[PDB]
Amino acid sequence: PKIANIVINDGTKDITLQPVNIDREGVAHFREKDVSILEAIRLTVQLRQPSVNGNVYRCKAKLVVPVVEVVGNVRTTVRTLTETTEVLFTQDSLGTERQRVANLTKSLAGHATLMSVVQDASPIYG
Amino acid sequence: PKIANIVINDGTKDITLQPVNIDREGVAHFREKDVSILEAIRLTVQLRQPSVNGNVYRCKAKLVVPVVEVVGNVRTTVRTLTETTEVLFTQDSLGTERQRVANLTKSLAGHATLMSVVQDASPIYG
Amino acid sequence: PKIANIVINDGTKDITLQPVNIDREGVAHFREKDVSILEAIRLTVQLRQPSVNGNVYRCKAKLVVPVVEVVGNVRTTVRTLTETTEVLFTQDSLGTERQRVANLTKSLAGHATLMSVVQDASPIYG
Amino acid sequence: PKIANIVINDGTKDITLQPVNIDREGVAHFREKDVSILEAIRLTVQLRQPSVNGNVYRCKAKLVVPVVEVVGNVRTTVRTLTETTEVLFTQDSLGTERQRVANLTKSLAGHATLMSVVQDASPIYG
Amino acid sequence: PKIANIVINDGTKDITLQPVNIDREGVAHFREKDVSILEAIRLTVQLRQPSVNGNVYRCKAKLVVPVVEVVGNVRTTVRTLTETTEVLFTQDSLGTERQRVANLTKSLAGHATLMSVVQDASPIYG
Amino acid sequence: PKIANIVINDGTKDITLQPVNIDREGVAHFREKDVSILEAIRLTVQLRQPSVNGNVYRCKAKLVVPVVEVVGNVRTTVRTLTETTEVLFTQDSLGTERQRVANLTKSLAGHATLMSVVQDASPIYG
Repeated sequence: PKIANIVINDGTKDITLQPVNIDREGVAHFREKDVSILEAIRLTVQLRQPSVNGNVYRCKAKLVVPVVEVVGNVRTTVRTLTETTEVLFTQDSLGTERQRVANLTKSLAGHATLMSVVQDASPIYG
Repeated sequence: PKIANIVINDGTKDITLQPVNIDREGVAHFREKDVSILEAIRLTVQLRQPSVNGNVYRCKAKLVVPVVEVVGNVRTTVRTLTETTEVLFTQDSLGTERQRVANLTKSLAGHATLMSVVQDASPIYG
Repeated sequence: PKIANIVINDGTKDITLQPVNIDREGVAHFREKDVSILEAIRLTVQLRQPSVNGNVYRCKAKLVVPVVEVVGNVRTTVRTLTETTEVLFTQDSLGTERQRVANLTKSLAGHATLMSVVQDASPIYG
Repeated sequence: PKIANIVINDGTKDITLQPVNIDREGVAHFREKDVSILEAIRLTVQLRQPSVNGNVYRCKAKLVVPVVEVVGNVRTTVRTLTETTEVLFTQDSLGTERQRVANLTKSLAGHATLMSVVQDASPIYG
Repeated sequence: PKIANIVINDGTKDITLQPVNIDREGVAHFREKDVSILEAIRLTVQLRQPSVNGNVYRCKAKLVVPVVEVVGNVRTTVRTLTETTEVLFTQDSLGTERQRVANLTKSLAGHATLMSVVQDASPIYG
Repeated sequence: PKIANIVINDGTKDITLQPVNIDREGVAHFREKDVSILEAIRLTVQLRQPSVNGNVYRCKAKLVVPVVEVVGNVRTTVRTLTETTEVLFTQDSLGTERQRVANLTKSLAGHATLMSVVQDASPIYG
C-alpha cells in the first residue's frame, strides 16, 4: 500500500512509526516519533517478489526495540529485543488463501498462550 | 503455560488447534481439529533457553496453512503458506519490557497496513 | 498524477487495475483486481526523466494480457498479448504541444483502421 | 500431583514459585514470581522412576536462592545458596511407609538443631 | 513530514512549489506552479539515513532557478543559479541540538552580510 | 562586504561569531565569542571565483556546532552538527537574479517543513 505512518500499541500506549527510508532492495524503514534516535523503535518491511526461475514470495517484517541507559554519562544501548515475521506464499496462490494466512498470523500473535511464552520466558512443555 | 487447545480466528471462522506432540527439543506441535490430516493447519511453538555461554532467549512460532486439491483423483498439496514469528530477548530482561514487546507484536500483526501488505502482495513503497 | 485504480474497458467489461508496486526505477505496477496473480492483467507506467547531459523524457506504458487455460488440473498461461506505448518529448516542449500529442495518441488508438489491423491481423496494403 | 504455584515461606515473607517448565527429563521447573529472571529463586522437582531392571525411585528437589547485588550499574549475582532433597524408595514400598518417611523429612527440616547447623554454620560436636 | 506545497518568497512575490513525486532514493521533487517545465523553479529535499556501518544523517535540499530565452518557438536555458544546503547530524544527537542548528541555519541564511556575498558577488574582506 | 562580527540566533540566544582568520584560500573563519576554542561554534565563508576557462562562482558557508560534555575532568566534544550552504552562479548572471536566489534561500531555510525535517529527523513522505 501507500507508505504511511504505522500506529501500533505496546500494551500501554500508542506508538507512531514514521516512514524513514526505502532501500534499493525495496525495504521500507520506519522509526518511532517524538523519541531519541538511539532509543526509538524501528520497523522494516519488505516483500521479495519471486525469482525468474522461482515462484516463492517472501514478506519479511523485522521490529527492533532498543533499551538505552546512561553508562558513564554516555547514553548507550544495553540490550535490544527483536521480532521477525516471515510470511511465505507461492505465485499461484489464491487471494482467499493468503487472506486466511494473514488472519491466522493475527490470531496467533494475539493468542494468550503464545504471548505468555515470551512474557514469561517459558517454552510450551509436557 | 500448560499445553492446551489454541483457538484462533481465520477472518471467517474459529479454528481449534489440538496438541499433538512435544519434541525432545521442546517444540509443541499442534494440528487442526475436525479436518483431514493433509489439509489441517498446523502450528509449532518453542522457546530456546539461553546457552551456558549465552544469554539470549528465542521464542519461535511457525504456522503452516496447506492447500490440498484433487490431482488425478489423488488429494495432493499444491501450495502451502507459512508464517514464522521469532521473539528474541535477553536473560537480564525485565518483565515489563518483554510484556511491551508482546503487546507491540500483537498490535503490529493486527495493523491494517501490515495486513494489507500480505493480502494485496504489495510492499510498502515511496 | 496521484496513484490510484486505473479502470479501463475491453469493449465488453471494465477491468479495474489496482496499484500494486512503485518500482525502484519509478515504474508504477498495477495488477488486475479480483483475479489470480498468474492470470491477472498487469500494467506498468513510468516517466524516465532526462539525463544531466540530455533533455529527453520517455513515458513508457506496457499492458500485458495473459491467456490462462487449465492444462489437466494446473492453470497455465497458454500465451500472452502485449501492448507498449512510448511517448518522447523534450524539456523545452510546451504543455499545449504535449497535450496535442496526447489527444492525437488517443484518437489514433481509437481509430477504426488501426483497431482493424490488430483485430484482423492484416496490415495496411492496397 | 497437579502442577500449580508452590508458595513457601522464608521466615519473614512468603515467596510464590510459579510453574515455568516441565523438562524433557520430567523436571518441574518453578521460578520466583514478580522478580527478574536473574535474581529469582528457582525450584526443580522430579521423580525418576525405576529402570526396567531396577525397582528404585528417586525424588529430587533442588532449591536455588541467588544473592544479587548491584555492581556499578549492572545487577550481578554475587553468590548462591543451594538445597537438594533426595528421597529414595523401592517399588514394593507401602504408601504408609512412604508417608512416614515424608513426615520424618518434614520434622527433620524443621528441627531446631539442624536449622542451627545451617544458620550458625557450626556442625554438631561435643 | 507529509508531502505538500512549499511556498517561499523571492523578495518580490510568493512562489508556490507543488510536489511532483518521491524517487527511489527518497528525494522529494517540487516544481514551480503555473510555469513552463523549462523555466520552472525546482526544489529537491531528502534525508539520507545512516548506513549499517555509519551513524551520520544527511539532510540535502537543492534549489534550482533557471533563466530561459525564448525566440519564436526556440526555448533555451541560458543559465541557472543553484543553491544546495546539507545538514549533517549524528544518530545520538538531541532534538534540542538539531533544533538549535535549524535556527542557526535560518539566521545565517537571513544575515545581511551572507546575503550580500551572493547579491554583490564579492567575498568577505575589509 | 566588510569583515565584522556575524551575530546569528539559535531560537533562544544570539551567538556572536567573531572574525578570526582569512584563509589563504580566501576563507573567512569566524569563532564563537566568549567560549573555549574547543567548544566554540565556528563559521567559514568563501567565494571561489571562476577559473580562466570557466565562468562559475561557488559561495560556500560551513557552520559547525560542537557538543562538548565533561568526561571525567576532561572537557570533550561528544559529537558535532554541521551545515553547509553552497550557492553557484555564472558570471553573466544579473544582480537581480542573484538577489532573487538569496531571498529564496532565506525563505527556504526559514520554512516550517524543512526546519521540521531537521528537528524531527523525519524526511518528507506521504
